[PDB]
Amino acid sequence: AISIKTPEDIEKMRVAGRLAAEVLEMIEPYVKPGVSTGELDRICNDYIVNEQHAVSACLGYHGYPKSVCISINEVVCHGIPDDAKLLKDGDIVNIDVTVIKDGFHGDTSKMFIVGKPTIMGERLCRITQESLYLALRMVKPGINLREIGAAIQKFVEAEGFSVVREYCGHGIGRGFHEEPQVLHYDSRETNVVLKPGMTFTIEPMVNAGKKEIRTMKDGWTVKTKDRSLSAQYEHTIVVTDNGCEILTLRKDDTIPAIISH
Ligand SMILES: C[C@H](NC(=O)Cc1cc(F)cc(F)c1)C(=O)N[C@H]1CC=C[C@H](c2ccccc2)N(C)C1=O
Ligand SMILES: [Mn+2]
Repeated sequence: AISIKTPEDIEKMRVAGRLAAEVLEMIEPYVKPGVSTGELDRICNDYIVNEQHAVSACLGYHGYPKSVCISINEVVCHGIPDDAKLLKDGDIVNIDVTVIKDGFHGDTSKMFIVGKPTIMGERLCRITQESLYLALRMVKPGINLREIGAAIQKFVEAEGFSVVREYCGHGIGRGFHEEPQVLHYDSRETNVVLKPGMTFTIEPMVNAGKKEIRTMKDGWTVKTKDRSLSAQYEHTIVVTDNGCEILTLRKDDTIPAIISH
């Protein structure tokens, strides 16, 4: 039940994906000690609406109250911007951005470290990005999606870290979240053979301590159960005849947009 995208659809996703990447490029010099997450969010929302002529897919999405997700330290995902929440030296911060343009979605996220890195922070974020690039390099027609989760998990566990189970990447298009579910670990539950024209995200969430998570009073916010740090990165891709094209590359990404086999 995955439907593929036409060349006209894929080009609309290049546009939306580039816009999402550019938000993350735009926000970087604002991410420093003492800025609030609430300020960061309004800066991004203004940019999307009034500079990019587009709209945040997050804003109002099934109740989600802000325009981007901002998760710090032990928060794994869905962290909600708050004018009371000030960044501090050593914090690790994810910002996930999803833009809709001309009816198509582009979703991406990265980590930013505030001030001077802690040793554990620097290593966690690096391992997490490397786990994603390892997965991107596997994508091509005829492989099973299950291989990708298995590879991510093996790599991450060899570094003495854990892979979050309950949240995952996803198909993406005219909708924010479509088939398939993209697990970051090995599971019987995955059985999907990639074909050209499929679009989806990969977005591993890696914990420093154990894998288990808990859900907060606000509903949305997910933290680590052992209160260790957690990190994530994401890109949106399209499967090509011989590999993949990454649709959300930033200038600070260290991999080409096309991967060929
Ligand atoms: C971590 C990722 N993050 C995002 O997609 C970014 C995001 C930003 C935002 F502002 C509002 C959002 F709901 C989601 C994710 O939520 N993935 C989803 C994929 C599909 C379905 C569900 C699901 C669960 C709870 C809420 C929504 C979907 N599961 C289990 C997931 O793991
Ligand atoms: Mn996503």
